[PDB]
Amino acid sequence: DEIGDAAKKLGDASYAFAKEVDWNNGIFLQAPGKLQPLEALKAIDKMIVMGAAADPKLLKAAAEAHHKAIGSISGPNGVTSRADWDNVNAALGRVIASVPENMVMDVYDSVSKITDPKVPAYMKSLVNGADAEKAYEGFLAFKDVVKKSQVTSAAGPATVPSGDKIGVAAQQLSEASYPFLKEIDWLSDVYMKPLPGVSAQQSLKAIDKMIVMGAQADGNALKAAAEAHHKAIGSIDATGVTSAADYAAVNAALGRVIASVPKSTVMDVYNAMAGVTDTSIPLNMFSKVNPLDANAAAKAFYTFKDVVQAAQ
Amino acid sequence: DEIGDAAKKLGDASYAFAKEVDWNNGIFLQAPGKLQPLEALKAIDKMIVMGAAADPKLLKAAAEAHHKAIGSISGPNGVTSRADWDNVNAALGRVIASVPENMVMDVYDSVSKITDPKVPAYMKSLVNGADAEKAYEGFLAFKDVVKKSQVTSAAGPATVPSGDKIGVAAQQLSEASYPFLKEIDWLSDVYMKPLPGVSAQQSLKAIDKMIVMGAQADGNALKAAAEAHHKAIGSIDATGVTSAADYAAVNAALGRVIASVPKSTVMDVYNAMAGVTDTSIPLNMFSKVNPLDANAAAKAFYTFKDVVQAAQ
Amino acid sequence: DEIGDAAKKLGDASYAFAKEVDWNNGIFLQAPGKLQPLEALKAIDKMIVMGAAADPKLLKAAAEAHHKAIGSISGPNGVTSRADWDNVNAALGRVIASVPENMVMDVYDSVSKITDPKVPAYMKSLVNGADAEKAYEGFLAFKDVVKKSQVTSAAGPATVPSGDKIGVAAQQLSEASYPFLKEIDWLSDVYMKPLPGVSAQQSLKAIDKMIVMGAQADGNALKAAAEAHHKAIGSIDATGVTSAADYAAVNAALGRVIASVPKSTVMDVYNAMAGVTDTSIPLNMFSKVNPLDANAAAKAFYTFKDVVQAAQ
Ligand SMILES: CCCCCCCCCCCCCCCCCC(=O)OC[C@H](CO[C@@H]1O[C@@H](CO[C@H]2O[C@@H](CO)[C@H](O)[C@H](O)[C@H]2O)[C@H](O)[C@H](O)[C@@H]1O)OC(=O)CCCCCCCCCCCCCCCCC
Ligand SMILES: CC(=O)O[C@H]1CC(C)(C)C(=C=C/C(C)=C/C=C/C=C/C=C(C)/C=C2C=C(/C=C/[C@@]34O[C@]3(C)C[C@@H](O)CC4(C)C)C(=O)O/2)[C@](C)(O)C1
Ligand SMILES: CC(=O)O[C@H]1CC(C)(C)C(=C=C/C(C)=C/C=C/C=C/C=C(C)/C=C2C=C(/C=C/[C@@]34O[C@]3(C)C[C@@H](O)CC4(C)C)C(=O)O/2)[C@](C)(O)C1
Ligand SMILES: CC(=O)O[C@H]1CC(C)(C)C(=C=C/C(C)=C/C=C/C=C/C=C(C)/C=C2C=C(/C=C/[C@@]34O[C@]3(C)C[C@@H](O)CC4(C)C)C(=O)O/2)[C@](C)(O)C1
Ligand SMILES: CC(=O)O[C@H]1CC(C)(C)C(=C=C/C(C)=C/C=C/C=C/C=C(C)/C=C2C=C(/C=C/[C@@]34O[C@]3(C)C[C@@H](O)CC4(C)C)C(=O)O/2)[C@](C)(O)C1
Ligand SMILES: CC(=O)O[C@H]1CC(C)(C)C(=C=C/C(C)=C/C=C/C=C/C=C(C)/C=C2C=C(/C=C/[C@@]34O[C@]3(C)C[C@@H](O)CC4(C)C)C(=O)O/2)[C@](C)(O)C1
Ligand SMILES: CC(=O)O[C@H]1CC(C)(C)C(=C=C/C(C)=C/C=C/C=C/C=C(C)/C=C2C=C(/C=C/[C@@]34O[C@]3(C)C[C@@H](O)CC4(C)C)C(=O)O/2)[C@](C)(O)C1
Ligand SMILES: CC(=O)O[C@H]1CC(C)(C)C(=C=C/C(C)=C/C=C/C=C/C=C(C)/C=C2C=C(/C=C/[C@@]34O[C@]3(C)C[C@@H](O)CC4(C)C)C(=O)O/2)[C@](C)(O)C1
Ligand SMILES: CC(=O)O[C@H]1CC(C)(C)C(=C=C/C(C)=C/C=C/C=C/C=C(C)/C=C2C=C(/C=C/[C@@]34O[C@]3(C)C[C@@H](O)CC4(C)C)C(=O)O/2)[C@](C)(O)C1
Ligand SMILES: CC(=O)O[C@H]1CC(C)(C)C(=C=C/C(C)=C/C=C/C=C/C=C(C)/C=C2C=C(/C=C/[C@@]34O[C@]3(C)C[C@@H](O)CC4(C)C)C(=O)O/2)[C@](C)(O)C1
Ligand SMILES: CC(=O)O[C@H]1CC(C)(C)C(=C=C/C(C)=C/C=C/C=C/C=C(C)/C=C2C=C(/C=C/[C@@]34O[C@]3(C)C[C@H](O)CC4(C)C)C(=O)O/2)[C@](C)(O)C1
Ligand SMILES: CC(=O)O[C@H]1CC(C)(C)C(=C=C/C(C)=C/C=C/C=C/C=C(C)/C=C2C=C(/C=C/[C@@]34O[C@]3(C)C[C@H](O)CC4(C)C)C(=O)O/2)[C@](C)(O)C1
Ligand SMILES: CC(=O)O[C@H]1CC(C)(C)C(=C=C/C(C)=C/C=C/C=C/C=C(C)/C=C2C=C(/C=C/[C@@]34O[C@]3(C)C[C@H](O)CC4(C)C)C(=O)O/2)[C@](C)(O)C1
Repeated sequence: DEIGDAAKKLGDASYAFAKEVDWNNGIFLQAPGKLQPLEALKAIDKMIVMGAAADPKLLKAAAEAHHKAIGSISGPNGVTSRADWDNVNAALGRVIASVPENMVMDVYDSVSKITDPKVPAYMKSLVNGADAEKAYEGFLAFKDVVKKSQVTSAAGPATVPSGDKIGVAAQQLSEASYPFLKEIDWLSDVYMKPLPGVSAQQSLKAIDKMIVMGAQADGNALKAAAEAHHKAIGSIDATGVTSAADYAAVNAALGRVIASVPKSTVMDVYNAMAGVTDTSIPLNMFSKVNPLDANAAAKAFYTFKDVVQAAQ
Repeated sequence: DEIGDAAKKLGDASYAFAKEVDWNNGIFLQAPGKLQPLEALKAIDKMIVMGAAADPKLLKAAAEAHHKAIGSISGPNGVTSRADWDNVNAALGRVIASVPENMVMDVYDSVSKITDPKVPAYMKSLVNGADAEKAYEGFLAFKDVVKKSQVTSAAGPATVPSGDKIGVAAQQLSEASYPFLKEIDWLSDVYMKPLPGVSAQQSLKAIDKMIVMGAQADGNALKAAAEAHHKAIGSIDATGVTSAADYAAVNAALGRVIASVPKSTVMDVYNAMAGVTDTSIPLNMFSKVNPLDANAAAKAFYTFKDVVQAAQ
Repeated sequence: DEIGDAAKKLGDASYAFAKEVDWNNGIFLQAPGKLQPLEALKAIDKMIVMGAAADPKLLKAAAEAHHKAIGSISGPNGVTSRADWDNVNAALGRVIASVPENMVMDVYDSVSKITDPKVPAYMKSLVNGADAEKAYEGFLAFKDVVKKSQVTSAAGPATVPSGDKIGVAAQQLSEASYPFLKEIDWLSDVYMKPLPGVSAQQSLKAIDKMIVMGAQADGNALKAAAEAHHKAIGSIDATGVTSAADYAAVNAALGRVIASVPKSTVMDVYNAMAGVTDTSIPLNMFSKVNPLDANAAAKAFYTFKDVVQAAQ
């Protein structure tokens, strides 16, 4: 199609730059400047809104394209093959076109607010400046093709079941774990501290399992889960804690997403994460909250998962 | 005997409830409500007094019964066999009967003071309520049989050697390590943070080695060590630190207990604990005190253990 | 030679004491009393000045003697063989004689200022007092022989290249990493907390690789690197941070030292250290500074090492 053909031209203009970027740099785990949790949450919210509006089949295709790309990484910089680079850009171009322009610009505007003005210059300083410029020009040409195919209105909200077994169980899980949820420091920078002894390539293989799971999940269930998070962000208090009702809706929605893929797909994610998560991490998190409430939340979770397991 | 026969009936009434309890829940490592170190210490003191008054042979028998019970654990809830459940209840019933009623009630009263009123309800909410009630009724019947065989007066204090080699060495160890003892935060909740990466079943196998060692130890030496701790609790200051003289008496008493079992029994405990203790734990403890005093205490300990080793 | 012959007599008088010292005691990692970072830095500075003035070939010989001595350690106290003890004392005696008396006394005076008056007594209390006294008398006799051979003037400063590839690269590394250097708490006691799960004998084998590397390094490059550190100490601010220019000079000097030994020698040090450094240590250090600046410093380092690698 058009976007696919345009992606090939984008590749001719940008692959040199892609080969120069040090993709294994740990700096990408950090905020693009000073961390501002609540301001960053507004940007995440715009992305969630956009994700919920995008075509589920195109999102699925874009996830598969990244899974394929991870398989061809090579060299010390961790760059994917030229064919995969084009495949990813085409798939993302299609996703962008499935959403109205204002949604895309909202993301750009909110991310700009939290990005330090010096970030682009520092990033360009690590590569060949001419190649970066050449890549950007390629991008400007590519976005015109995407724009021509872009829709003018957003698709409607997902269908949410009511009173299903998962929804009822999620209510019990939520009441039991809300005290624990309120104790977590949602505004801490600890979440961006790296995993001890794990390289970027090791982390990538674990993230790959999640990408694969997302590609397999029910598109509507995923869309509803994103919508539930957007609503939850609207009710947060000053410390970032959402309302008990919105928390319950988020848990029910996630339970339906889990039940939409086979058990083996979910276990692959768990096993991969268990391989990269130092045992001191769960302990460090546990030590910052009330130990009775953490155990109450955990017991409720192991009870809730039996209902999800039966539906799955 | 009577208690043995009554334990079998207690089992018919309570084993269903025992099978329902999730014994692997980590909540049991936590205080039954808000942690109140000094108030909890009063309850531990009542238990120590009771332990020192109990018949040493019956305490030994009850420890052996638990060691046997650990060997038959099965299922996801970690429940011991019906035969072992009865064996444990009978052995404990006999221990309770070897101590006067007021001592037993003192424990109950002091533990009630630190237990949150909502604890029993929360525990009952996780099992079949009817089965719990049935188990409690079984307990009320069982305690009447125990009461009929209960002594009316407490046995006398243990015999403590004087000026033996261990007692003299303990004096040197105590003088050398008291500065370190004073620096430890005895009122901290860090002691109840779980062992990183260790399941309840793994911890249980390590605790089993200690139970085995206790069953092998000299009953009089154990009794004297408990009495020494009761005295030490009497002289604590506002931060929970006992007097130097009481500390020395505790060290001498523990040294005698160690020398009452063969070296292999003590090494089995050490090796099992080494297997479940993350190397960051000793470091975390060390970092909270004066490093010179911790090394002075450690050097004194490695010197003291040579005297215990020779006596053993 | 004279010092060699005198070392043999020193050995007859001191080896008994050497066998009694518990060399595996972790107390030697701690300051000899209360930690006083800035006062201790003055003592290190005197040692640096002395090291830069000593004969490079004699320093190299003394390093080799320690490497040999590590190979003959035996027993629970970690004592080297009698032959190696003498070899070490002789080699050190020769180093001491290659430097003027005032430099040696300066070290003694500055170390005395930070050492608690009770340290010698505590150390003597752990060994046979008569043997310690006998060893000290042996030392007093030995130092007279060293004194007779001692030079009267210090050798001149090392020759430093200018505008070489390493020097230019060091400038870029220093500019990129200075913000990170300023954020580190140079006055913290964390640097003296032990390595989790690593015995003194395990640490010794890792330190052995560094001793071997130092013995292989270019004597002039080492001398220049020591001189660069002495200058750097002169420009520190109140928090212990040296000037940007002195920092750059230190980096260039160290880069030349690294390029003066083959790659395999440097990798042996890295592999040995990787074996004793818990993965939580780099994380703990990273969590105390700005994460963006740490990643910028790291990226700059991986770029700088390519220039060192080519020169090597
Ligand atoms: C644990 C939690 C998980 C984490 C959560 C997710 C993390 C979210 C944070 C992501 C951080 C993104 C930061 C990367 C910055 C890259 C933006 C870029 O370099 O920006 C470069 C631009 C270009 O600047 C240029 O500056 C000038 C130079 O161009 C000139 O030069 C020539 C080519 O060289 C051309 O011919 C051009 O026409 C000519 O004018 C011109 O004005 C250009 O038109 C242009 O404006 O800078 C600008 O716009 C201004 C800067 C804008 C700020 C960044 C927003 C834009 C892109 C990000 C939004 C997408 C969302 C990302 C996250 C979603 C997925 C994770
Ligand atoms: C550790 C490691 O190894 O990680 C490895 C992981 C991988 C995955 C293997 C890997 C890879 C590949 C990667 C990351 C590729 C990333 C590609 C990103 C493409 C992003 C695109 C196209 C974004 C857009 C946004 C658009 C917006 C367009 C508009 O808003 C514009 C402008 C103006 C509006 O008026 C109109 C508009 C039309 C609305 C556009 O049209 O397109 C790599 C490199 O190997 C690294
Ligand atoms: C198309 C699209 O865009 O997709 C995008 C969609 C998203 C959602 C945005 C996205 C994402 C993120 C994803 C998928 C997250 C996935 C999370 C999965 C979590 C799974 C968990 C917790 C699984 C487990 C399994 C466990 C098992 C525990 C036990 O067995 C144990 C050990 C021992 C037994 O004795 C008992 C037991 C208790 C039984 C456990 O306890 O937990 C992504 C990647 O961006 C892609
Ligand atoms: C900065 C900021 O303020 O952020 C704010 C952002 C928000 C969004 C507003 C906000 C919020 C709400 C949040 C985060 C809620 C998160 C909820 C997460 C729920 C996750 C769930 C249910 C995961 C699972 C995984 C499951 C796996 C089940 C199985 O694998 C198991 C075990 C065993 C297998 O044998 C069977 C199986 C079935 C395969 C399951 O059953 O369920 C908050 C708190 O306000 C913070
Ligand atoms: C992680 C894990 O797997 O852990 C596993 C570990 C094991 C060991 C294998 C295991 C097990 C077994 C367990 C815990 C059994 C516990 C049994 C406890 C029995 C307690 C008893 C009888 C207590 C009492 C107290 C009494 C008091 C009586 C009186 O005061 C009363 C009322 C009134 C006074 O007027 C008179 C009185 C007479 C003075 C009584 O008479 O009796 C299990 C379940 O498998 C879990
Ligand atoms: C009937 C009854 O009720 O019984 C009850 C009685 C109690 C008491 C209440 C009870 C209990 C608790 C018990 C038993 C506690 C037992 C504690 C044992 C501690 C043992 C220790 C520290 C052993 C060691 C061994 C070590 C060895 C170190 C070395 O070898 C090492 C590595 C390397 C060599 O080169 C040097 C070395 C230095 C030689 C070490 O350094 O330490 C229980 C369970 O409730 C039951
Ligand atoms: C909250 C509250 O306030 O709590 C307060 C409670 C108190 C009680 C009032 C209180 C107090 C005092 C306390 C805790 C004192 C604790 C003393 C513990 C002493 C432990 C000892 C000696 C253990 C051992 C183990 C030994 C093992 C020896 C061997 O294995 C070794 C190595 C090697 C083998 O080859 C040979 C061996 C021989 C087999 C040994 O030789 O000795 C305080 C501080 O006030 C706090
Ligand atoms: C964990 C472990 O196992 O570690 C193991 C590591 C090893 C290396 C294997 C090991 C070993 C060996 C060791 C440490 C040996 C150390 C020897 C130290 C010797 C130091 C010497 C001679 C120092 C001096 C200083 C002198 C100063 C002399 C003067 O100033 C004096 C007075 C007065 C002035 O007027 C004149 C003067 C002339 C200027 C002197 O003349 O001599 C061991 C023991 O096995 C432990
Ligand atoms: C005669 C005399 O007195 O000598 C005295 C002289 C001194 C100087 C005072 C002295 C001393 C101290 C000494 C020698 C210090 C030595 C320090 C050596 C540091 C070496 C380092 C950092 C080496 C590395 C190697 C690395 C490799 C990283 C990578 O390969 C990795 C993993 C993975 C690849 O994919 C990428 C990669 C990135 C390539 C790394 O990242 O770092 C001593 C002992 O007192 C003796
Ligand atoms: C208490 C107090 O205040 O202290 C004050 C003391 C001071 C001194 C005044 C002060 C200061 C300055 C300081 C500490 C600066 C320290 C700089 C250290 C630089 C170390 C460097 C360059 C090490 C290396 C190692 C290298 C290894 C390279 C390789 O192995 C690599 C990777 C991979 C192989 O394949 C190839 C290779 C080539 C073999 C290299 O390339 O470089 C400060 C800050 O003021 C604090
Ligand atoms: C159901 C579900 O799971 O959904 C999940 C799905 C996902 C995908 C996993 C997910 C996600 C992430 C999301 C949506 C990412 C969104 C990315 C959006 C990028 C937008 C970009 C780059 C927009 C712009 C706009 C630009 C404008 C540039 C110009 O106008 C400017 C200024 C000025 C000049 O005059 C002209 C110009 C030069 C043209 C441009 O430069 O770029 C999420 C949140 O997890 C939800
Ligand atoms: C030498 C040495 O090593 O000793 C060591 C030995 C050990 C064993 C390891 C050790 C230990 C722990 C110890 C001693 C545990 C003691 C447990 C005691 C439990 C006591 C209980 C349950 C008592 C009660 C009383 C109750 C009363 C109930 C009723 O009256 C009530 C309210 C009102 C109604 O009208 C009638 C009623 C319903 C009848 C009941 O409900 O329960 C220690 C401390 O380590 C020392
Ligand atoms: C190029 C490079 O890499 O260099 C590196 C090389 C090294 C070696 C690795 C290095 C290092 C460390 C250094 C230099 C160590 C220096 C040690 C010096 C020790 C000096 C001592 C013991 C001096 C004294 C003086 C004393 C005086 C005693 C007496 O006068 C007293 C009071 C009073 C009586 O009346 C007479 C008396 C009894 C006679 C004595 O008792 O002892 C460094 C810093 O890393 C740099």
